[PDB]
Amino acid sequence: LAAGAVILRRFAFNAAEQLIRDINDVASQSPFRQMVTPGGYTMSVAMTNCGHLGWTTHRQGYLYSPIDPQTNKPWPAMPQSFHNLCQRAATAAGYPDFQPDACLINRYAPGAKLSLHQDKDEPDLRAPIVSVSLGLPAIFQFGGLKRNDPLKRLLLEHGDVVVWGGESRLFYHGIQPLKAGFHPLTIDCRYNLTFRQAG
Ligand SMILES: O=C(O)CCC(=O)C(=O)O
Ligand SMILES: [Fe+2]
Repeated sequence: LAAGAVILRRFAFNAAEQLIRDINDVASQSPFRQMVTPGGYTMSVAMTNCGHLGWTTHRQGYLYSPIDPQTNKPWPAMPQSFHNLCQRAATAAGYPDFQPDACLINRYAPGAKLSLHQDKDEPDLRAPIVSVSLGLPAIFQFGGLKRNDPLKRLLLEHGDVVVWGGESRLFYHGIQPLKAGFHPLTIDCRYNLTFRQAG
């Protein structure tokens, strides 16, 4: 059970093929790279962005930047398929006003994980985050306000869209090591799109 979170399973099933074609298109301008945390450690999850702003690691910490620090060019524009799905998802969740300007694209190879963290780099915490899962299934784990808070698990499969609004927006969360397997559309990985209001 989650407060403020609206889970729309298999919502992105029909849009899925075009989203993957558009992830590949975004990836040809801003390649997938495994970002280095401020402490000097490379993340197992490969990331890239699209939209006006993009989430990235820096020496001083985490920030949103209109420039890709690797290519030194701006991030690719948010694809229309991305805009359309997020809009329909947010409207179905009770957020018709949500206008994202950043989309963090995560690629999970077999065994890739994402340790517990909070999404607190956005200016307005009242605004939700629309998450779209594609490819192989992954176990999403969420806690509470603190670190040693009781963890709950959720499987996020292909096409699943979760809108993290209300209280769930500030919860500690992460992804457990991706189980090896096969998916017809992504072959051996999982993709996750997190639409954010970063400006
Ligand atoms: O992959 C997921 O479903 C979660 C991604 C996430 O929380 C993030 O990148 O900040
Ligand atoms: Fe996150």
